[PDB]
Amino acid sequence: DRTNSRSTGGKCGCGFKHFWDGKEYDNLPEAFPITLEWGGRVVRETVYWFQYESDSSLNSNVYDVAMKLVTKHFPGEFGSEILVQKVVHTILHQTAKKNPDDYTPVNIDGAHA
Amino acid sequence: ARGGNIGDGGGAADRVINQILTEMDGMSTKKNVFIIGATNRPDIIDPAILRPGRLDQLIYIPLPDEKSRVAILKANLRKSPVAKDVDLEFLAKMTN
Repeated sequence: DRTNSRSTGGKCGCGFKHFWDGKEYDNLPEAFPITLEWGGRVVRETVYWFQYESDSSLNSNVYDVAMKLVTKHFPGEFGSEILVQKVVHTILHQTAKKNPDDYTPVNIDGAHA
Repeated sequence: ARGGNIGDGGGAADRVINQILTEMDGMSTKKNVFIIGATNRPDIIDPAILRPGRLDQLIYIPLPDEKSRVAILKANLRKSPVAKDVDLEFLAKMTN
């Protein structure tokens, strides 16, 4: 959902701020899936990776994104610290965009077409 | 050199680093022998050293930014005859 608060700057082109997870981001986040395997169980989970935020502190930090997923899907497993390392190595290799302006936001109907 | 972050079965499990731990415990503080490490990668290292009583805190050495680049250039070019109009104050100002 795109809010009426003015965007101070963004690749979106919409000129307005966007709302997300209770917060207001200037741009919409790139998304791409992740692959988790632990204790034999397997989970599909999609990873939203904010980038190019005007305010520096709001950009995604891999050591929080990775920890959130493992906690959200494996609460209380032993040795999950090894799983997090495997997860982090994946996200970094996936977000390593050749051109820094390679922006392919989420495809949401109605907000942008 | 033992795979790293993928490697094999191992909890960093090193034949050598363990010896460094053993000698870093049996060392009296009164002798004034300070141990400094340096790792290009801050995570794949053994977590057994980053525990109180051993190498305890991590200092992060960033890339040189402005004054440090001028200083590095003027410390490399101190052995060789340089010209007068060589603008190191500009050369370091450009290369980010």
